Amino acid sequence: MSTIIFGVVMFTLIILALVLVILFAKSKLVPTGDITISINGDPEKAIVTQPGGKLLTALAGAGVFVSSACGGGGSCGQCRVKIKSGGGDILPTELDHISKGEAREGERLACQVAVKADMDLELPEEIFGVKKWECTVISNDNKATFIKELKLAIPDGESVPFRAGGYIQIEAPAHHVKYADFDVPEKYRGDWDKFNLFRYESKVDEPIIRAYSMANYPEEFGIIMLNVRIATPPPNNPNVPPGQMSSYIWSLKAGDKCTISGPFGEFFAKDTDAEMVFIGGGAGMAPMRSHIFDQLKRLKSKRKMSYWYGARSKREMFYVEDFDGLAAENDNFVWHCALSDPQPEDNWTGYTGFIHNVLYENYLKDHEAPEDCEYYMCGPPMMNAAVINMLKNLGVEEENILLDDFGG
Amino acid sequence: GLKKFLEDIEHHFEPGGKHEKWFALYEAAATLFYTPGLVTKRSSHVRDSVDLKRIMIMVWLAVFPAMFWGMYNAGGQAIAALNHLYSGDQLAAIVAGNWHYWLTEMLGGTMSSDAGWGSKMLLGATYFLPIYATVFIVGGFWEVLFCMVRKHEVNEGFFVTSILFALIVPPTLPLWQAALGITFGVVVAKEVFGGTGRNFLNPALAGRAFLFFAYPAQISGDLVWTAADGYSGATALSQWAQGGAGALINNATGQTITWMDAFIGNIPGSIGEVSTLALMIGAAFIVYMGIASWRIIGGVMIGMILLSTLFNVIGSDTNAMFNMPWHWHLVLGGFAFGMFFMATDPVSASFTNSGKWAYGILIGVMCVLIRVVNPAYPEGMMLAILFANLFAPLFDHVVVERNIKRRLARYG
Amino acid sequence: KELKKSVLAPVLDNNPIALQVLGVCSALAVTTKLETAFVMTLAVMFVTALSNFFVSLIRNHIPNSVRIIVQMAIIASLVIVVDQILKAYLYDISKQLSVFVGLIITNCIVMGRAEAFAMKSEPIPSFIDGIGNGLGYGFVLMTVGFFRELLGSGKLFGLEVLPLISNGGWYQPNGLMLLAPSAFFLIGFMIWAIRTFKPEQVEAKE
Amino acid sequence: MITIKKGLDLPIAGTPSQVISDGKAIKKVALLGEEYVGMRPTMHVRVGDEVKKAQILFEDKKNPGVKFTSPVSGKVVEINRGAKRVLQSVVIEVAGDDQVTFDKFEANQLASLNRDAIKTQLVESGLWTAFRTRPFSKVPAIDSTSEAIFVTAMDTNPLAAEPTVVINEQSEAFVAGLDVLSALTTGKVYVCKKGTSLPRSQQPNVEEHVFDGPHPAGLAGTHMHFLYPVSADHVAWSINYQDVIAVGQLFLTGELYTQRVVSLAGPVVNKPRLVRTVMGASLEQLVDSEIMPGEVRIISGSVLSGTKATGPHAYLGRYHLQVSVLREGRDKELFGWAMPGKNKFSVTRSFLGHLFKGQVYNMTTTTNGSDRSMVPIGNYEKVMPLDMEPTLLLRDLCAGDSDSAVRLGALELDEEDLALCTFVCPGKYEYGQLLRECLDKIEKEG
Amino acid sequence: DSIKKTLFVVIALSLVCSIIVSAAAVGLRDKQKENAALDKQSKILQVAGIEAKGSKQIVELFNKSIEPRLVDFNTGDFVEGDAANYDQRKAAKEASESIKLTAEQDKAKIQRRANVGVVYLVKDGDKTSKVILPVHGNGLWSMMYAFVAVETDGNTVSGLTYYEQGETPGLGGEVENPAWRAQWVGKKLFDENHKPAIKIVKGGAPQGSEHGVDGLSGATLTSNGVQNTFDFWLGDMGFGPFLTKVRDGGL
Amino acid sequence: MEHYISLLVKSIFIENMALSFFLGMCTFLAVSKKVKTSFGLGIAVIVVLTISVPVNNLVYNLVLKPDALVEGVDLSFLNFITFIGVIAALVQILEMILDRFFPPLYNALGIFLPLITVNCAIFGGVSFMVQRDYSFAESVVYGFGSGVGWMLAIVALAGIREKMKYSDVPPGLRGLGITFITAGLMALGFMSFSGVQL
Ligand SMILES: Cc1cc2nc3c(=O)[nH]c(=O)nc-3n(C[C@H](O)[C@H](O)[C@H](O)COP(=O)(O)OP(=O)(O)OC[C@H]3O[C@@H](n4cnc5c(N)ncnc54)[C@H](O)[C@@H]3O)c2cc1C
Ligand SMILES: CCCCCCCC[C@H]1O[C@H]1C/C=C/C=C\[C@H](O)CC(=O)NC1=C[C@](C)(CC)OC1=O
Ligand SMILES: Cc1cc2nc3c(=O)[nH]c(=O)nc-3n(C[C@H](O)[C@H](O)[C@H](O)COP(=O)(O)O)c2cc1C
Ligand code: FES
Ligand code: FES
Ligand SMILES: [Ca+2]
Repeated sequence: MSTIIFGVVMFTLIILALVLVILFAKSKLVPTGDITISINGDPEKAIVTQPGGKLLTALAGAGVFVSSACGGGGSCGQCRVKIKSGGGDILPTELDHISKGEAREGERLACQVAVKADMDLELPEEIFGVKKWECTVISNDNKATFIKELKLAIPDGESVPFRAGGYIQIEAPAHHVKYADFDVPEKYRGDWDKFNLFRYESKVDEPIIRAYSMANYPEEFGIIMLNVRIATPPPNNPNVPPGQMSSYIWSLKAGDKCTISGPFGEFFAKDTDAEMVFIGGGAGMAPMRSHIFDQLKRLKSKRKMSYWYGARSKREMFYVEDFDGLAAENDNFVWHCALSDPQPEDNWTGYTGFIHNVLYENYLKDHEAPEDCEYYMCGPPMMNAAVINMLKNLGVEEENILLDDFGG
Repeated sequence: GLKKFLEDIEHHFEPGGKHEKWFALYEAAATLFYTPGLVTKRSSHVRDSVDLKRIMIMVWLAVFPAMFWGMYNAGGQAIAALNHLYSGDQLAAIVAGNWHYWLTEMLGGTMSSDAGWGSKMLLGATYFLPIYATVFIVGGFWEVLFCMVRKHEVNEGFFVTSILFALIVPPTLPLWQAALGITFGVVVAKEVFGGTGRNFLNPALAGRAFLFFAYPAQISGDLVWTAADGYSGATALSQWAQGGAGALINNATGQTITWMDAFIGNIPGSIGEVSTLALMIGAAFIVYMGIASWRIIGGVMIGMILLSTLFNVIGSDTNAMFNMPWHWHLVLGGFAFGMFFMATDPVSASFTNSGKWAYGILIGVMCVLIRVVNPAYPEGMMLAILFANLFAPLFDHVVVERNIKRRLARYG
Repeated sequence: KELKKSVLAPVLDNNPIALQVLGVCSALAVTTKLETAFVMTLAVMFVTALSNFFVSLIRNHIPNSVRIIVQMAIIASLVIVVDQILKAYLYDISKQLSVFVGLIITNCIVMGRAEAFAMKSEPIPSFIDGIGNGLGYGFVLMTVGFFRELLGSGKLFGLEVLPLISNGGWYQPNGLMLLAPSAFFLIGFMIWAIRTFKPEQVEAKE
Repeated sequence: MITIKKGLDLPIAGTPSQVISDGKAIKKVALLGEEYVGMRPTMHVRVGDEVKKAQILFEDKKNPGVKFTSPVSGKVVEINRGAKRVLQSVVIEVAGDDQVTFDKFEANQLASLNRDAIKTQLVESGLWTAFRTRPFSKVPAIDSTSEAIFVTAMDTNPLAAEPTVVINEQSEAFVAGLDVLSALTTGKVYVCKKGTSLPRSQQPNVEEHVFDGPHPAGLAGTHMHFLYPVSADHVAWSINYQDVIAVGQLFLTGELYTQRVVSLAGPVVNKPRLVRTVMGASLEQLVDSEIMPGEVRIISGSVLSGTKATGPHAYLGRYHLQVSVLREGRDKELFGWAMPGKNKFSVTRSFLGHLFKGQVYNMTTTTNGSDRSMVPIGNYEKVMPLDMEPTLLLRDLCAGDSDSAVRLGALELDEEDLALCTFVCPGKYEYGQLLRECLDKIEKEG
Repeated sequence: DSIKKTLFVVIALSLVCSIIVSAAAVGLRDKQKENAALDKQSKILQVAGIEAKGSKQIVELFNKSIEPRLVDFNTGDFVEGDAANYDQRKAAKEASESIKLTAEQDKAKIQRRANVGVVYLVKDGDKTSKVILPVHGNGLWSMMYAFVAVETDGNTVSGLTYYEQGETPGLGGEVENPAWRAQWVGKKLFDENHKPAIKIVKGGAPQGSEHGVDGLSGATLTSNGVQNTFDFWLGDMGFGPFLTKVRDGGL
Repeated sequence: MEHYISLLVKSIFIENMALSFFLGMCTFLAVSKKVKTSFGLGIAVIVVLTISVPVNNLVYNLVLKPDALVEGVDLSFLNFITFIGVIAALVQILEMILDRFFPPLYNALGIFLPLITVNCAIFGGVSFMVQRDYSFAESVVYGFGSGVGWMLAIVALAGIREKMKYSDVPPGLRGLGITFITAGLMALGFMSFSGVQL
């Protein structure tokens, strides 16, 4: 019996002594202080922060529009900043988003840099200029079997600071929507029997975030215009839920509330003399419209432009009036389009097949120097593959091919 | 016409042919009989005449005196032991019971005490050749299987592995044990790493280690080193470890084993190890040709001499291995064979001139150390080589790091 | 219903030793005899399941400063009780296992699971996950032990199946199967077969 | 003096007689687009255009401001393009004598010119492409400088010309070019040579260094290793003696000097000798009636490092000062690998040939064997004189481990530096390609 | 969290764990001791030639047929003490309970010998039929322990059993082979001169000999160990005086 | 001095904790990619072992040994918990030093410092010390030697794996299987010291 009591007390005392030793050692070996996150910044711009955790958490708490996209996911790779003092050592998982030629300048990913000591931030090009707005729907008009355009109204007579081809972020709350709520005209709604989409519905129980490109151009003041695609279930297993915020945005109508934030973009056009070629398909017309309108009407320079478009059938093409007016007043621009599956009601007489083949066989095959042109591209996945392959087989280098995919 | 035949049958192995899956063997035969007839296509439009075929055939030819003397000595030792043990009708009944002996007698030889070198080498042949054939065929099966499945070109190097494995085993190895050993050595030690030029161990010694630790009763003791039925006699290293130089006696003939006998190879042991003179004659040619590393050989000798002399100096009154000099360490066991032919494998050695010295020194030191202070094993050449195979990369790493510091100092 | 999925996934899809490198020392050591391997598998299953259950049960109140101290306390207590029971009722196998009964505490599977799953999940799911990980560990251990015992002694669970020459039979046992180097080769070839039949586990070329 | 002890003087047959004679009349010249590292052309001419001498033909996209000019006056006749429309050569048909001219100075004014003026004149004349930068062997950016300009006044390549014979004719041009280089460099100019005398520049920062030994004792890489080790932050420029003569002529007369003196030699050349030619001349026209009958390979440059000149590439390279012709070795031997070769060359002593000292071989383009893995017999250490680990560096290149190759010393090398290692490889690897691949990655990633 | 709560949680967990751990470790001690003792009793019963299986039968037959005793090696006569619990393997390494052997005395390579050892008499009513002597010595890989059963004449061996060895299973592990252990029955430990005469003969014993037994085939560094074991333990430093006492009268 | 030299040599070579006792295999196999990373891990293991073994010796001799605390009372059943707690506390303090105010060498090591606690080598060394009944100096020496031997084995494996950059392992064996085979071959090589009794 005595052994039991002795074992109990010895167990307790040994464990307690070890725990006390650890706590006492902590009190000396951890700073337990307070540091200020320094910024390019003015002397009062710094952020007070007890050390510990990731760096981006303090910037987010301070309301700063720190760079982030695709809801994070640990794979967006847009969470990069430059640090001049205290950046520490690079975490190997950053190498997939930071090159060796860029890491040596002190560029770090905000997700990985832990706030363990004071550091100095050279935030790129005054990220503080980013804003967010509360906003009202001007219109939400369908244009194709799966495409709709959203028109947006900026408050207090303001206009979003942006350059052609940029995008803005959008967020949605916990919401429930059903396909019967949609207001698609019959001319476009007749083709939904492929999956009988009228059966479908979606719902989420917490807010989400995505981004969308802007179909207007800088001198289209006072409004932001977007082209939205109704995300439908994939055909192999079409029983899965539809696009959570695609459905939510699809259901809005004129006069409804909306919010926008994070004007961004890396798709800006290069300032050269050389020719420009715009190629896209489906929902990708918005950046192309932005670029073409901006160059023709704002920059006004006499360059050479060309726009090529691919689609399923003739009932999928729009903005014909806008492009034709631009062409009628500017000979520097011309527009061409092709159909993969021209339907009986289309009465199609133009080029057929996929737009990359049409482009190569009709224009680039005879081009004097195809490597001298700039190629901007945004479209379906197999456009995304084939156009790049065909251009690269002509000797066009990467620095002349600019691609803006829909977030993989 | 062989030349026209080889080039008029090729369509059966070309893509879509009746034998498209045997192109590896077809090309092996074709490029064995004739040269590829290819030309340079990018740069260095002229090439050296050396190639792996010559590199391997030279090494294969280098061990021919060792092979022939081992055959002769195995036959002679077996005959002497048989005549020592048996006589008359008992000897006749023994001969009629073993196919080695009665085949030797049928082919014209004699098993009597007055047998000549012809009968002695014939009796040694009837032991050596089956082992070599089994090893070659079984190992080549795995080589061809891997190279065909992975669609590589069947290459040389097993040509040397098979013979070296066949020369370092007792004359009485069971053929199934030989097959298992060669299977282990070829597959586990070499082929899983990618084949020739891409392993880090010695394929020949890897199989011998497998036999050594899996079936120790057939590759050790008194009963395996002389191919005589019912004969049990110790060998030189064991006899020294028992009773010094006064214990070196040949029981079969009652004579003393002298240094000259050990040097020539008039002693029992593995088939090809015994003749230090023949091994030196063979190794001189491939060291002169630039195929073997005199740095490695010199390092091995330096380590052996240093450690043996240190043991002689400090001395011991119970362990008789403490008084064996360097010139006795040289001629006994498989030291000469390992040093000349198995410590110089280019793929398993250090890739740096400075690292080769340390690699050889480590091999020699470990061999002498195992021999003297390890009571379980009377010899440690293969264990020493396998141990140094693990640390050759560290020597390379140290040399490279010194070179890199020198480079950063802007003097390299 | 994820019960069966959780119990069975560690066997092949997420094996403790053959995908994660966790639980290797005991696999090398105790797999020369099927009885020792089986008892070790049962002990690891028991300890992992109960430690997961309790650690998950107290996950909300565990102080962050000394979480490893309390987790080791739980696991060491369980292992001490297991050792007492083994020495009381399975003295022979206990004398054979020797230091490796105590080393269940440092068996990386128990703490890997206690940190990765028990701290983030409910008690019953943690218990089921411990059972599944123990099952995968036992799969590997028994597969190795079969070959090692059979080819090194002609026995299974101590039952003679290959008569030995020393006993008057025909089989000569392989001495290397009784030494540690054999376990490495056996595990390597088993991993090779598993990744041949499950190609998604193949590691990307560097 | 620096004495190279490890190397190999290849004893190939047909060595030239060091006497200069007039060559065959040349009617076509060309600029080869694939011999400029990292160049991406921007064509300024199209087929049918008429060009003056030193008129621009194309510019480099990746090296802004660098101009490649015509070596002769004539008419563009072809613009050859290969796979992925990669430029192969721009062929000009000689006609007329019109040219673009520049400023000219006195001989004693060159040492005190302005660096920017020198660079402007060189770039405009298109002679700026004579320079190359170690690391990466590229044309220097027009806005950059270097503290070490290496002049190569020696040539140890097999069958190569003797630089002294050529230089003795152009002493004033050579000295003027040396003065211009001294003005152009921030640090020093290194004149690498053999033990014999050459015309001397009087400038205090022009130095003569004497190198001795077998090949590669005459490579700019070896000279840089032994006088100014190069790294990412220490780049050096490399130019040869004939280009220095061209620079001197340019700054003395205001005209682009496009003459050459190349060595036409080889086992199949009837009368090996030095011949006067023009930059980028047509090798097919140069070697007309100079060769024995049969199938032969014409090489622009050395047999160690040169370009097979067939088809659109059948023109003299920009950095090549010799033409090598040798037979095509497509014969099959019965047990040829096992013969006691008296007529077989090797760095190893496995053949009877090494016993016949002074023997000369009629080498062909045979690959003596098939491709194999690398068994380190130790041949590379016999031919690499630099302070490197040849076996480990070559294995890094084969495995494609560029990060460790840089540490082991890849940045100091060029394709021509590994030619001997490719030569003596029993596995028949080709290391220039691997080195270029790794250098491409190192450059691209920054 | 507060240090107060941290210490409270740790203390409570320590109490809860320690209660059950100590209770389990203290409740099973007697059964663990029983298992440990029965393992030894089974081996002694086996070497004595008494069949038994099961804990009940083993612990009954050992009590009714065996009688442990303590022996002083220096004088070869019985000593008082609790023989059934004496731990010779521990008393041998303790400084005050053993001696340090000298190089010429330590033929068996054990380096220490306890002052008093344990022997097990085999009984038949109150008549002694055998005495079992635990001996040991160094082999090639390990220290080998054995029981040797000697009759009451002090010269004749009734059986041998090696109950703890670590030699190679196929070469040196043959000390546990029943066919080899069966050769010891009837052999004489001493010659006419009453001197040690056990001989492990290489190559096999001449059949009919009263002293020689076959050596282990292919294993001489272990046969040497057995020979040294018996040479030491039949000498003045071992059971020599005790066996002379048994021969001239005792038991 | 000679006795301690023999003990150190035995611990380093004749009883190599990694290639003779086969403990620590999880980290030994996982972290053998790079020579310098393996070197840092080995030095950390050396420090942990050389500080843990003597403290456990002191605690065992003063408290846990039978009759040490009170005659007739043995607390030998607390050995496992005591050893594990001491090791965990020491490793936690050492990590608090490393990833913090003294030397930011933590980084590169990363997630393996927490895993050093469940490294079977340290626990096995403590258990072997308890079994062998060493003195305090003998403890210190044995811990240092065991750590040095484990570091040597890991560094050699890292060097071999670096050499294997040229290899052509089949896709199924690429990764864990080839490493297991290599470790088996290394153990086969290390079997040369089996018969030595130092
Ligand atoms: C810079 C940028 C600009 C963009 N611009 C535009 C633009 O102008 N127009 C535009 O329309 N989009 C644009 N996008 C794309 C958009 O932001 C989102 O990527 C997405 O298309 C919006 O859909 P969602 O978020 O409503 O649905 P999500 O929920 O994001 O979509 C989920 C999809 O996965 C499917 N799915 C779910 N589970 C399964 C399963 N188990 N098996 C199979 N399928 C499954 C769903 O059915 C659905 O199709 C842009 C993206 C970026 C990054
Ligand atoms: C799976 C299909 C059925 C199995 C095949 C049927 C059984 C196969 C088995 O009988 C062996 C043959 C295989 C050898 C393999 C490899 C050898 O290393 C090749 C070799 O020695 N090559 C050469 C030697 C020489 C003469 C000198 C260098 O030249 C060479 O090219
Ligand atoms: C290359 C080679 C390596 C050898 N390695 C060992 C070894 O490691 N251990 C061993 O016991 N015998 C080894 N041997 C065998 C011995 O050299 C010798 O033939 C055998 O032990 C019988 O002779 P001995 O007892 O006099 O040494 C090897 C033989 C050769 C040829
Ligand atoms: S979440 Fe965007 S890079 Fe980490
Ligand atoms: S089980 Fe992982 S270290 Fe031992
Ligand atoms: Ca004793």
